[PDB]
Order: sequence, then structure tokens, then C-alpha cells
Amino acid sequence: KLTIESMPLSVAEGKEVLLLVHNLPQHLFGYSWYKGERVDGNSQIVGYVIGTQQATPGAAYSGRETIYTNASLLIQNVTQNDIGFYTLQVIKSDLVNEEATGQFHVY
Amino acid sequence: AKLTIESMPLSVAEGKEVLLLVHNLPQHLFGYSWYKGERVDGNSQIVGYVIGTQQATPGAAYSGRETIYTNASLLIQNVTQNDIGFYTLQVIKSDLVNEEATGQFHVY
Ligand SMILES: [Cl-]
Repeated sequence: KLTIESMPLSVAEGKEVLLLVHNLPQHLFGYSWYKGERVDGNSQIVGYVIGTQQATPGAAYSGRETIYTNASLLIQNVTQNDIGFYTLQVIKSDLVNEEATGQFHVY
Repeated sequence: AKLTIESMPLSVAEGKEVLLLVHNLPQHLFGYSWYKGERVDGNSQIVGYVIGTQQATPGAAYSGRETIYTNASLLIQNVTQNDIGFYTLQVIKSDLVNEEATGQFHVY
């Protein structure tokens, strides 16, 4: 069951947070990370194809975000206004796909 | 400032992956070099990475497990049970008065 863990859960403003991914399913084509709680193209940070290892930024990419090979997302220079919701869509090879949302708390 | 390395996570299940994050990079950098172990030593170099060109070149200690990112972070996959966990970053400044820092993780 796919879930997202924040390291750390509470993030000092301007510091960085790692979003770790637990329980990735098998037979994956790639990952997509979104700012906020929903899978929405206008809030996409990155699309990442595993086989090619090609990250392509989406309209929400700000320069702060880095995706890793294990699907983890590092966000640097976290802003005070950030509600902290980030959403991962796992794209399976059969396209019956899964999502999970995590959040951190800025102070 | 003071350059330091943080393991995400600090304790790593054997065969899983660990991210070495870098804190307090100085300014006016030419690149990064990552080493296996506690010392800057060519025989234990994983990668040399030039920032401007984004060119990573592997060193003799590159095993296939290690990937350097543009922010200096190093991701190590398939961590072995025997791994003592020490990894060392050398930051190469443009004036060559350089800095090092060592981090470690603990395999279980
Ligand atoms: Cl150059």
C-alpha cells in the first residue's frame, strides 16, 4: 500500500525535506510528482521514466525539487507559504496507476 | 557554515538505498568528488563531478551503486551488509582551497 514519509515531518523554513516512498508496486514505467493533493498537469513537478532515467520538468517545477531513482523527492528551500502537500503518481506498465499524498509542516 | 553530510535514512536495511545529503556548501565551486571511506584518496574515488558541464566521471571505487546529483547529494543503492558506511565528499573550490566532510550510515 503506497505511502509517503517526510524526513523530517516538520521542516524549518528555507531548509530541505525528503519525501521517501514506501511500498512501490512492481512492473513500473515511471513516476510523476505533483505539488498539492491532486494529480493535475498544471501542478506537475516532474515526470520520470525509469528505463531511460529521464526526468522532464512540468509547469510546477520551481528549481527546488529533485527526484531520485527510488522515486524519492527532495525539496530544498521550503517556503513559509507551503501547505506541504505533495502527490506521487506511480505509472505502471499496464497504466492501471496508483497515487499517494504526503505532507510536511513548515515553521 | 561548516560542510556536513546527512544520511537519509541513518540506519539502512541491507540491499536498500541511502541518500547522502550535503549541508553548507561554500560558494565559487568548480565541482564535487565523492569517496568511499573516510579519506580523500584516488584509489577510493567514486566520482569526480564538474558543476558547469554537469559531467560526472567515475573513479576506481565506482561500483554501479552510486549516483551523484547536481546538488552534490550521493545516492547509494543495494547497500551491502559488510559496508562500514563511511563516505567522504571533497568540495573543489575555484581557488582550490578545498573542504572535506565525512558522513556515515549504519547497515542492518
Ligand atoms: Cl570546465
